Amino acid sequence: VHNDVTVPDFSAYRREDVMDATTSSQTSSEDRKGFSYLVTATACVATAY
Amino acid sequence: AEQFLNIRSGAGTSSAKATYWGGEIREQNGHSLVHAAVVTEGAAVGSAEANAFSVLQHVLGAGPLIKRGSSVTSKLYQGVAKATTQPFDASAFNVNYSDSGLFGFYTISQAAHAGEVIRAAMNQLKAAAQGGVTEEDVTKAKNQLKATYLMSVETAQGLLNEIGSEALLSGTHTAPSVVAQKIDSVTSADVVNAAKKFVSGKKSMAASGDLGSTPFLDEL
Amino acid sequence: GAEDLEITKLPNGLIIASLENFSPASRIGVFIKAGSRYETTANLGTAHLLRLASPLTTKGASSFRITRGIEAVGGSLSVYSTREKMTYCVECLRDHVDTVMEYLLNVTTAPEFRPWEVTDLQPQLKVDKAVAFQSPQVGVLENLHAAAYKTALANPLYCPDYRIGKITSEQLHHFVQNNFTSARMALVGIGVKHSDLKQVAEQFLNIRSGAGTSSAKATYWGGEIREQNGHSLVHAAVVTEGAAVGSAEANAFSVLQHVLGAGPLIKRGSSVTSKLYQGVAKATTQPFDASAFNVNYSDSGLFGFYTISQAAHAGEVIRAAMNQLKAAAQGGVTEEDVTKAKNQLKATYLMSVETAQGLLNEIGSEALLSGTHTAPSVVAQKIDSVTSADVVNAAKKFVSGKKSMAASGDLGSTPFLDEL
Amino acid sequence: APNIRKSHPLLKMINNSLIDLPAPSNISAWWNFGSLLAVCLMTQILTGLLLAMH
Amino acid sequence: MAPNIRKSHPLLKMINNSLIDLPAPSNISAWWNFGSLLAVCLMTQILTGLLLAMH
Amino acid sequence: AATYAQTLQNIPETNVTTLDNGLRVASEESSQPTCTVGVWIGAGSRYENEKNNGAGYFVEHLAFKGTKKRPCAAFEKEVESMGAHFNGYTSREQTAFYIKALSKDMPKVVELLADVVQNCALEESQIEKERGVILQELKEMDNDMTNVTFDYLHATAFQGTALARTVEGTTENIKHLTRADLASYIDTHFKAPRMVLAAAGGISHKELVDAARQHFSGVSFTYKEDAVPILPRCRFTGSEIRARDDALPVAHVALAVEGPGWADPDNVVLHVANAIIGRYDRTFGGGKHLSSRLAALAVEHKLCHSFQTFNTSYSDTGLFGFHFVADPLSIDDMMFCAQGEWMRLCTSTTESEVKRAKNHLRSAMVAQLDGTTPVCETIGSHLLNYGRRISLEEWDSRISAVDARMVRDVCSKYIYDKCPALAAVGPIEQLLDYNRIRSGMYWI
Amino acid sequence: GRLMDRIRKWYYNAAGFNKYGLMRDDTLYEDDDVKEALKRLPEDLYNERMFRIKRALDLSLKHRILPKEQWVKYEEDKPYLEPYLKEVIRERLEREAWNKK
Ligand code: HEM
Ligand code: HEM
Repeated sequence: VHNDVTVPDFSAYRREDVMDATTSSQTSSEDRKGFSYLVTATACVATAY
Repeated sequence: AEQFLNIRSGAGTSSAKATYWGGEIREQNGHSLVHAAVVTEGAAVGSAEANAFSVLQHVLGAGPLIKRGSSVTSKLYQGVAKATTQPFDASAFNVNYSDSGLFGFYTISQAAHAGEVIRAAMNQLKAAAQGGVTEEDVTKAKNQLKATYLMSVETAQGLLNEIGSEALLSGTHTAPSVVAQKIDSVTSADVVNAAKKFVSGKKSMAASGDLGSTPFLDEL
Repeated sequence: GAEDLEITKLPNGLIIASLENFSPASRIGVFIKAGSRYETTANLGTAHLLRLASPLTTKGASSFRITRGIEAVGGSLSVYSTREKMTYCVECLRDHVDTVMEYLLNVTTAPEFRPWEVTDLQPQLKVDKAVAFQSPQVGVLENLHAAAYKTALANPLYCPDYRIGKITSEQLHHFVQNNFTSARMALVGIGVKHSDLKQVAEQFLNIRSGAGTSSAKATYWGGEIREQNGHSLVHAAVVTEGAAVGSAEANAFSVLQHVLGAGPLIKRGSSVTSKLYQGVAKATTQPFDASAFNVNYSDSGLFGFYTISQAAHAGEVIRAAMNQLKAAAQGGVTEEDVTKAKNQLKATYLMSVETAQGLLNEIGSEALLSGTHTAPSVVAQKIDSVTSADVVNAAKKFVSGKKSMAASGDLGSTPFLDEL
Repeated sequence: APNIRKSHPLLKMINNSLIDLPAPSNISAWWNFGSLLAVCLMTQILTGLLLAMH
Repeated sequence: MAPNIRKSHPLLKMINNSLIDLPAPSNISAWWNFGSLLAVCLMTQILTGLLLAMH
Repeated sequence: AATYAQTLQNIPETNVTTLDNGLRVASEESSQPTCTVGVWIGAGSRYENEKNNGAGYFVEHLAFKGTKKRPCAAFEKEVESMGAHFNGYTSREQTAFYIKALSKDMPKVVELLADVVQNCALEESQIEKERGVILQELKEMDNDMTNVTFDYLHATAFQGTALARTVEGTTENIKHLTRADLASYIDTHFKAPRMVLAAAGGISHKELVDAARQHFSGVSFTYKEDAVPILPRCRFTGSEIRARDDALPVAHVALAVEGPGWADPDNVVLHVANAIIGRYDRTFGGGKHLSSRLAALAVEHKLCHSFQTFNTSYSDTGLFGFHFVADPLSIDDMMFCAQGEWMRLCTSTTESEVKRAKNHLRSAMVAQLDGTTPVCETIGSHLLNYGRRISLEEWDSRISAVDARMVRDVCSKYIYDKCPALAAVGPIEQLLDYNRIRSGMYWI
Repeated sequence: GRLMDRIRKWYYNAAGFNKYGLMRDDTLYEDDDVKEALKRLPEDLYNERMFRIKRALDLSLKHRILPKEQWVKYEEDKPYLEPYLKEVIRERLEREAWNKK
């Protein structure tokens, strides 16, 4: 039955800030996206050059 | 058959006895034509009471012998004819099974007239169950039956069917003259009695079409 | 605030009920004497299709404006109907009554049933009917009324298959013109002042007086319809002609109902106060359910029990439900069981009216098949005024009368009406 | 599919635009210039190449 | 016609069914990168080539 | 006659009086002969741990199988015989046992309640029966896709935390849970400070609180006893879980972002927002004329069999999203259109849309107080969640302050560019890539 | 007035679709409104328009016309679709207007 189903542990891959199960991931969200998006934005600048 | 056949011996699973219910099943489907069949427990196969019905069958009438023709030799038909004005068809229904059978009539007719038509087919059965059978009607039928039987075996198919049927539910072959001797050896009474058994027994009815004007088994 | 329940009765016979409970919401309705009961083999289903057709264009409002307009104020609009009554109601906040009313009036009195709109809609009957039949509960009930009768009530509540797509704008029009007549309709209305609901019914409700088509008397057949379909669970319903609406014998059955047991009051609980249940419980070992079935119609009624059970045990289960009815018809009823039931019934009745829905239903039901409102204390006086005998007699009438049975599932071990 | 004129990834394209393609029964001569324009084009390219080689 | 114009449009539909909504094995390696390179490579040749042919 | 504005003020107020043992008693007195009273407890699977998961459910199954002062047969018979209805439930963060009877029995009812929450029999023989029954309900509920789906949505949206567990618990837990554990659970969670006696119908607040004092005794000694425990927070994770089975007739998909939690005012706007998107289902007669754009599209393009928006709240968090049911080959277009509507919410809402959305939402809140049980459910919950009752008069004041500009700001704040949690069950091959879905979270 | 009530009869013959046995409404360009309108036509009016049209097409491929006797006469031309088409547009305009509101 579906009650016996649980998501495996993604510790091995989670980023540092969303590693602790008792802490809101929202606080660190703007950070995690602003970084990935910063990389991307840079790629554009480099390509636009 | 011998040095070849192998799934064998015994009679395995045995069919449960044929209990009789006597229900009435109706099917409203819109069809301009209503089909109806009212029957009662008939006779089993290999039974003496069989021939009797088969005969009452031909007497009441079962199947035309003249293309686009009217059936005078058919009381049931002729009866219903007088009853309605529009097209229809009515016949003597008869099935013989190992441990039971079914007998009665089957009628096709315009929805609005299945009422008068089914009644007619009934009255013509009560009327026949009350000695309404000439000693000649019994003679005519007996011929129609022996003919029908004899013709039904010209076919490679019909023949093998006939032969095999016996060889299975018997183990022998009743000569054609014997089946003839069995058929005409049916009194004018056996017939009327058969008819009785019908007007008395518990009837079960099946009907399908625009049944809006079709009667229920308990209204016959 | 807290008072009254006026109820005028206009020239043409149009009854108008009303009651202000100052609820932040109104709920107006149009009750009518119409249903699959007035259907003839020639126009079957036209009742059903008429039900789904509520949102189609009307002379006053369009298919578009009806739905948009109502939703614009957080309104609603539905059509509930039995085999003999159709209700068209709408809910909304107090301040939008007048607005939502337009479409209500328009829908029930001025439909147009445009050929195309009607053609595009019919395929819906196939769907609508498909979700309903998801509950076997609804399958045997259809086939019951078919074995319990020869007409009117014998007519199915959901358009038969062969007729999907074959209904016509005519049939709908005629059906409406022959039944939605002022002398068969009632305009009830919780959450509003009587003068207002009255003024509405007046200047607007056009389709006037008449009684039009009259339903053919409810003949009783007493047939048995079986449906072998493989389901691991067999549903069975055995009944007899019972009481009719407004019958003196009605209150008697309703009581024998609760006595035999009809519906649990404790979640996942056993019903001890249910003889029928308790009886069948002792009979089988595996899961099941059994209840007292009771329907009250204008010119007739149905009464008996309904049972759900594992195929292989429907035999022992149905018998049990029977014996417990014979046993009850032979004085197997304590003077206390009659007391308990009477309470369960008064409670049930009283709870059934907390709902804006349940209330309007109650009020309107009377205002249509009567023209008055039986005070709650009066209905209570009528209920406990039922002897321990009336009950046992009701029971008898059942063990004696001609029974009609409907069952569907793996009926391999299910008994025939004549083996009970 | 039965005939290779409909199944084949290429013939299928040739078929749905030059063989089994649905056309009005009444188009006149004014509808002949499309193909001409096309043919005309293939001709220019062909003669043009031949000229470009010199 | 269809909800999103990426599937209905006679042209975008073609771009979509071959570069966006096109089904690809989840495990193709780098050896499957040469197709696009070949293609890109070809556009580059034509582009530089024309620029050279003009002189 | 009277206006909506006024009918809203003349609504009898809700009385709340705390006892000494910490229990709170509240009720709304009507003119009705019938009534409903019960106890709403701040307990649930969220309060469970990995080894007692499902105890609170196992308890709900025994709660009615008799107490010590009066065993099974007696209990049931006593309740039935008075025409009263006993029912209750248990979610992730809230349990409840309530009764429907005549305002007359109001006091005798209260005694029964108190007897259940305080004196559950927990008959060793009964436990071995409900164990078999619960195991049955699990196999049944397993066939209800909509719940298998929402369970999975939690199982991942809150993966690795308490909110990740199902209310019915696990198979193991149920096969081994003990009289001890059940006992413990009850003694650990069912306690006055964490309970609320709610009543609605024809009842004297004073008669209620009186009968209350008399039956709810258990007076705490230490401070620990009358302290309401704060729960460890649950972390939301953008992610998906795909339970595929092409053998199922239709597919279910649910997508959601993290919610604000009971206390946040924004929840009002969020609900106004879901009002704009709404819900659909093949039987809605309004058809292609429905005001809900997604519903119209759903109709026009035969996008689904049904769909619903939702704003499931919790103490400290919540789930804001949607769930639709479709045929294997229309999953993508539906998802596409849906996410599309969310983007519209953040970028181009119209006053017309909010105006209507508000009227819908009003009629909605009102429809939640249509009966004694539903008004009691509200009271039990409000106290438990907001620490007080919120009158329709209030809800309406807040709802009326909401406008386009506002809806856009809120939705953007909770939806725009977020990494959602996705749960998919059935023949879901056509719905694909978390990446593609994530990208549907931005640019209108 | 009955002034252009002549001009019309003039133009009607000027055009000449009636030489093909087509009704005025038969020659309408099938845009969106006209397409919906046609879906509402009763079975019989629909098949009649269909034959008329297919007939005209056959005449066009053949480069012929109908004998003068068979030409539709100005006063006998059936505006069979105009009624439906007019409503279809109103309905539309209702919606269009309501969605701005
Ligand atoms: C759309 C198709 C084409 C058009 C409209 C076209 C037209 C012309 C025109 C206007 C001339 C001037 C001829 C004269 O009066 O002397 C010309 C010259 C020329 N075209 Fe094209 N041409 C076409 C395609 C091509 C192509 C595809 C090639 C070969 C790749 C080509 C190669 C030439 C050459 C070599 C000349 C110079 C020789 C001459 O003057 O006849 N053309 N073309
Ligand atoms: C498949 C694409 C092509 C390949 C593989 C290719 C290859 C070459 C090669 C091998 C050379 C010799 C370069 C050197 O070593 O000097 C060359 C020369 C040349 N190609 Fe291409 N070429 C391609 C396309 C084009 C195109 C499309 C044009 C323009 C229509 C073009 C115009 C020229 C010109 C003008 C030269 C002479 C200038 C030079 O020697 O660099 N090429 N190309």
